[PDB]
Amino acid sequence: GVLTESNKKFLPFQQFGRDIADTTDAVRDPQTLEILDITPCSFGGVSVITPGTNTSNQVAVLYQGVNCTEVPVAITWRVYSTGSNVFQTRAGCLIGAEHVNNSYECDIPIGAGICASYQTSQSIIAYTMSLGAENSVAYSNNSIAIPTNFTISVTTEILPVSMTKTSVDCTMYICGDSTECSNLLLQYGSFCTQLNRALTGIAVEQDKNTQEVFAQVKQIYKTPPIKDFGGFNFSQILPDPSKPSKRSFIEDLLFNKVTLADAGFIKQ
Amino acid sequence: AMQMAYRFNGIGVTQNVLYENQKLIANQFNSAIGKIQDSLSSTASALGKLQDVVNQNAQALNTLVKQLSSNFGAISSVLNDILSRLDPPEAEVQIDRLITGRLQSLQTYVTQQLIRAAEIRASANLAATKMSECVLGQSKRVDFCGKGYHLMSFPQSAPHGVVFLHVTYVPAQEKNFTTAPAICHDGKAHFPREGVFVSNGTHWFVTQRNFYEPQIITTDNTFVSGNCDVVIGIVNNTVYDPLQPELDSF
Amino acid sequence: SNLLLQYGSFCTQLNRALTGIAVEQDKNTQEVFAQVKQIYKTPPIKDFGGFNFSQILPDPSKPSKRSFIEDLLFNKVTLADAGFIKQGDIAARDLICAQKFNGLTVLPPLLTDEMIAQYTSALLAGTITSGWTFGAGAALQIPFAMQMAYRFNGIGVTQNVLYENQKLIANQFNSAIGKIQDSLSSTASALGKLQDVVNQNAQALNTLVKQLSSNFGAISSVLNDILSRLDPPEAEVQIDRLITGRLQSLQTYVTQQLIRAAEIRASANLAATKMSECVLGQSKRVDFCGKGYH
Ligand SMILES: *[C@@H]1O[C@H](CO)[C@@H](O[C@@H]2O[C@H](CO)[C@@H](O[C@H]3O[C@H](CO)[C@@H](O)[C@H](O)[C@@H]3O)[C@H](O)[C@H]2NC(C)=O)[C@H](O)[C@H]1NC(C)=O
Ligand SMILES: *[C@@H]1O[C@H](CO)[C@@H](O[C@@H]2O[C@H](CO)[C@@H](O[C@H]3O[C@H](CO)[C@@H](O)[C@H](O)[C@@H]3O)[C@H](O)[C@H]2NC(C)=O)[C@H](O)[C@H]1NC(C)=O
Ligand SMILES: *[C@@H]1O[C@H](CO[C@@H]2O[C@@H](C)[C@@H](O)[C@@H](O)[C@@H]2O)[C@@H](O[C@@H]2O[C@H](CO)[C@@H](O)[C@H](O)[C@H]2NC(C)=O)[C@H](O)[C@H]1NC(C)=O
Ligand SMILES: *[C@@H]1O[C@H](CO)[C@@H](O[C@@H]2O[C@H](CO)[C@@H](O)[C@H](O)[C@H]2NC(C)=O)[C@H](O)[C@H]1NC(C)=O
Ligand SMILES: *[C@@H]1O[C@H](CO)[C@@H](O[C@@H]2O[C@H](CO)[C@@H](O)[C@H](O)[C@H]2NC(C)=O)[C@H](O)[C@H]1NC(C)=O
Ligand SMILES: *[C@@H]1O[C@H](CO)[C@@H](O[C@@H]2O[C@H](CO)[C@@H](O)[C@H](O)[C@H]2NC(C)=O)[C@H](O)[C@H]1NC(C)=O
Ligand SMILES: *[C@@H]1O[C@H](CO)[C@@H](O[C@@H]2O[C@H](CO)[C@@H](O)[C@H](O)[C@H]2NC(C)=O)[C@H](O)[C@H]1NC(C)=O
Ligand SMILES: *[C@@H]1O[C@H](CO)[C@@H](O)[C@H](O)[C@H]1NC(C)=O
Ligand SMILES: *[C@@H]1O[C@H](CO)[C@@H](O)[C@H](O)[C@H]1NC(C)=O
Ligand SMILES: *[C@@H]1O[C@H](CO)[C@@H](O)[C@H](O)[C@H]1NC(C)=O
Ligand SMILES: *[C@@H]1O[C@H](CO)[C@@H](O)[C@H](O)[C@H]1NC(C)=O
Repeated sequence: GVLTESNKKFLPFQQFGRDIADTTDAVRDPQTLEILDITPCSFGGVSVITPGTNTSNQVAVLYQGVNCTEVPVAITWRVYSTGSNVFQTRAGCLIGAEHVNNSYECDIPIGAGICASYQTSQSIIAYTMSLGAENSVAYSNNSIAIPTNFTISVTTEILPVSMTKTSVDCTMYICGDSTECSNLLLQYGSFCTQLNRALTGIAVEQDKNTQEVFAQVKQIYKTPPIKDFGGFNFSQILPDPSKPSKRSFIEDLLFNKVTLADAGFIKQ
Repeated sequence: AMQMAYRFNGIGVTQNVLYENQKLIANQFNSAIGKIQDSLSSTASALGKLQDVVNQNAQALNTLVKQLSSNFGAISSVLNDILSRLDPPEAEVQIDRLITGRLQSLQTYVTQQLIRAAEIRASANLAATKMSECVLGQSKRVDFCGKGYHLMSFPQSAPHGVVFLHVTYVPAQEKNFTTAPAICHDGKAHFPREGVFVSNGTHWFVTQRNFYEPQIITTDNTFVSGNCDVVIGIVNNTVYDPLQPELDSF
Repeated sequence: SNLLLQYGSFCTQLNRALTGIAVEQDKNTQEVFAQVKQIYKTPPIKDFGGFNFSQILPDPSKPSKRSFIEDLLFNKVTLADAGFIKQGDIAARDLICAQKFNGLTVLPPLLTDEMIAQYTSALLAGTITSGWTFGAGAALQIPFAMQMAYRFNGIGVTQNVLYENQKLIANQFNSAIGKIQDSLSSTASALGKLQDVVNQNAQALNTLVKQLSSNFGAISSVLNDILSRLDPPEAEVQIDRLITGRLQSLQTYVTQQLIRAAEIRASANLAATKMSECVLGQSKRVDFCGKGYH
């Protein structure tokens, strides 16, 4: 830590001052009876603000909870600390991003109302994001606005219903194929039974979730062979009988869009 | 068509609007459906919720697997290697260290899965409520079944999830009008039975609140209550009783 | 650190969990408040048919455009730390100096209180100037008397009742707003639902910090003195005891924080639903938007 002059008061021959976390906060010099307060030297997290790698390799770094005055103190890498790019934010001091006065809709959230984005040659800007367009509704005590037309707007809403059923064997996961370890683990009472009960409850609850969401009709209605629905066209959402799966065009699109390139089903 | 007229009456728009703009509404709905299919095909990040759920489950499982390769303070992370190198009375310490580490990993994984399952159960309860109140009905709740005045909804199956196509009625082309709370005809106050009084500059009409369909002010469009001097903002205008010219011709 | 390395990925697991909590906090705030993409503004002339919104409309006198009631609430609740980076709570203002030094910090919200107040101002101005139409599409202006008449027809009362009793209803509304202001200024625990959240977070952090003073079986509770007093080969076990105790402390704290964040997310979903159904429209659900006919 760092040592500094202290405005504290001590006993005639007191020694030091501890704090809440059982860490010494101040100390009296043994040689000369002078008191120093111990403040740990600067530390904090590091966040790297970047666009996509294909977009650019330029990055900006945010030293969280830190004014950049201790960046010259430790002046591992030090490439971007040349200066003229230092910006002070309430989320820490930002290095490598230009500050601009105007406002835009947020692209990369930094904190305390500051966002970063890649704009025009090309550089990373840091701005106080705008909450939205201004608007003064023409209110009057005798004026009204009435729609003379309309639009029919369809919007999507994706909701997760269930998740993957996983059941584990506690003993096998811990030390499968080990009699000595099986006997030793048996001394821990019923922990594996508790874990298996919890995971089985989750697995059954997944089926309950799916049933509650979907099985709300006891009769499987089907549309008539004549699609005379007043001109409305439901082909994209009605099932397509040609495919082996009796699901619609949009359903195929969704099932193809959801990718499991991670270890989800690759470990099948 | 009659179902959609029922929905229009549900949102406060007279069914004559649908019966006169059926072709336009069908075209708009078909265009919206095509736009949805294009967006779902070309977005590549639309199913973010389901993708995140799958990624979280996979990441938790891989973390649980990788925890099998940690010493947890023991001589080695391989139980067979520990057993071969050490005789059982001293090997029990290493085996117990591994047992504690692996059991702690299992407990952490199970607690995380319980919390995530609670989250998924909340989302599934929301999805069931949305199914019941949008697919099986017409919800008056604002922003529940999409933005705008909800009309009807379509469910679509998704991997470990559900997709709702919320069809809504959005007012589009506004126009300014001069309005009054009531009308003075013969010392009486006429309030709109179902609609709003609007002036196009020189004449006073009665219009439904959600669509400009001006109509002449009559005794059918309005009800009488009180006198003129009490209502703040009342205006003088003629209220035409259809029975009076009929008995004039009589 | 080397001794902790053999425990695997526990620290990165806890860091991921806490970061997820922190990001979903911003998600909750954005979901509740940023429900309008258009920042409406009240007209300079406040001719709202006798209704008085001055105590809920923003105050340009204050540097932050907060209403009188919003300022009352902010004075009422004494937060712990507002993300102020260290260059009557009586606990947190010194539990942000050493607590920060304990290798655990507090992040600032992405939306500043001024931005939250701007969302609130836009929502309230759009409401009082356009009824419920700004939540279904463009803001359609309408006199507030006629908007309230539409609300009366919604609750099943003829609009002639409002047009006959406009002065009385406006006076009652202003009196009720004044009563709310006086109750907020005089009360002690009306914002207890937020005070408990702040106190729970403070207690969790206090317990987590105080767990650094426990030996957990080691000779001392201070890592530096253990290392400076004993050689590595025998200090291994003392460091291991301290590591095990402090990892259990972090696991407990993070699990409690995850459960509490789930509770807060449920509350924020309820708040967003209440905003959508009560502020952006008129709700027929009984006792949802208050006691009575909404
Ligand atoms: C406000 O709405 C008024 C009613 O819709 C409208 O008055 C109407 O004006 C039109 C002319 O644009 C008249 O149409 C008639 O014009 C001639 C002369 O009267 C006739 O020979 C034709 O056959 C044709 O029917 C309407 O008669 C008249 N409405 C009434 C009830 O007399 C105003 O012009 C509108 N004003 C604005 C500013 O929009
Ligand atoms: C709506 O119609 C009302 C009734 O027709 C009308 O009230 C009438 O107002 C006029 C003048 O504004 C009065 O005429 C006389 O008023 C005073 C008497 O107080 C005389 O000194 C004047 O010289 C003038 O001759 C009518 O007496 C009065 N009618 C009634 C029943 O009180 C409203 O003014 C009309 N409002 C609008 C906006 O058109
Ligand atoms: C409805 O009217 C508002 C404003 O009221 C009118 O404004 C005058 C110009 C005149 O037309 C009078 O009849 C009214 O007093 C319109 O809002 C205006 O929009 C324009 C952009 O097109 C903007 O430049 C103005 O500043 C706005 N007015 C105010 C007071 O802010 C609105 O566009 C009108 N709606 C329609 C559908 O025409
Ligand atoms: C109401 O809006 C619809 C579309 O929003 C209008 O229909 C369009 O009309 C133009 C010509 O004015 C055509 O070029 C478009 O192809 C039409 N679109 C569709 C989807 O049919 C309609 O004219 C508007 N009606 C009024 C009275 O404003
Ligand atoms: C409903 O929409 C579908 C599109 O999904 C229409 O099918 C298209 O029809 C046109 C003209 O007949 C063809 O050129 C396309 O190749 C078809 N595409 C597909 C995917 O089938 C269908 O015709 C529409 N229904 C009606 C009654 O017009
Ligand atoms: C709305 O209410 C506020 C607060 O009650 C009113 O502000 C008062 O105005 C009077 C007249 O200038 C002052 O004497 C009071 O001191 C004000 N009170 C406060 C708390 O500042 C305001 O006037 C009301 N609006 C209208 C249109 O009357
Ligand atoms: C980061 O460090 C700088 C430099 O020490 C701080 O700037 C000082 O701020 C105080 C606050 O009023 C001024 O009185 C000093 O004159 C400033 N310069 C100095 C001390 O050299 C800055 O405040 C620090 N960051 C934060 C967030 O406090
Ligand atoms: C020890 O140091 C202090 C100040 O540095 C001095 O006053 C004192 O005389 C020293 N002790 C002896 C025994 O000289
Ligand atoms: C970056 O964008 C280009 C085209 O804009 C695309 O071809 C490339 O695949 C993108 N990078 C990645 C990693 O997908
Ligand atoms: C931003 O504004 C500040 C003062 O508001 C000014 O000193 C500075 O030069 C401005 N910078 C740019 C790039 O506009
Ligand atoms: C509407 O407000 C204006 C303010 O310019 C006022 O002159 C007029 O009398 C008011 N009308 C009503 C009906 O309140």
